[PDB]
Amino acid sequence: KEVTQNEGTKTIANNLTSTIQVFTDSEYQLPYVLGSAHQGCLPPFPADVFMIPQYGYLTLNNGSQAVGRSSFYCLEYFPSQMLRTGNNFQFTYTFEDVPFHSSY
Amino acid sequence: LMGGFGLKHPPPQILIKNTPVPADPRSTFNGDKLNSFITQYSTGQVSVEIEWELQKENSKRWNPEIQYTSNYYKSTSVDFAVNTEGVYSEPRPIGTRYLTRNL
Repeated sequence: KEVTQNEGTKTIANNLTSTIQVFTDSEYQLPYVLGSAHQGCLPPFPADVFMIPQYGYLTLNNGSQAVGRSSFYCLEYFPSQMLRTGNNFQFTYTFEDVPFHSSY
Repeated sequence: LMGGFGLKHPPPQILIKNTPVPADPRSTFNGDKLNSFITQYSTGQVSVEIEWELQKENSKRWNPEIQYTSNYYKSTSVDFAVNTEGVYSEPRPIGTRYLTRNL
């Protein structure tokens, strides 16, 4: 959807030819930012609509400055899938053997 | 703790010795052990060959890495070479850790 401002009025229209692009990092080549207990999960209650959080990462620093080993990453440098309004995306995943959580 | 690969069965140790050659003994029997020998030493060649397995680097880092390099500027001698007297030296210790990976 596209939103345009004219004076104080706001209108929203469909843009039918625009795309979004999606990919999974399956080779673990990006800083892995899950597991830090951040907000932005899918809501516990199924009727709620949620905003998607912004991605970012940290590197090595000395104070506020970068050192020689600091890495920069462009996510456009990864192959990704482009979807118009009629397309869809899916993938599957298998967990590795892990011990049972002990509930007792 | 000095660094390396720990091994339950490391490469076996290799023992080498010159076989003693007795000097001429007395012409009448004595039962004591023989303490008089011919002086000897040996020389030769030794070869060792090791196969190493490599783990390739697969990385999406955009900017260039840190690399080990040799100094560009002029010098009285070349590093890791012989000098005027024929002596080979190693200027600095060289570690293994240059490329980077995500934690």
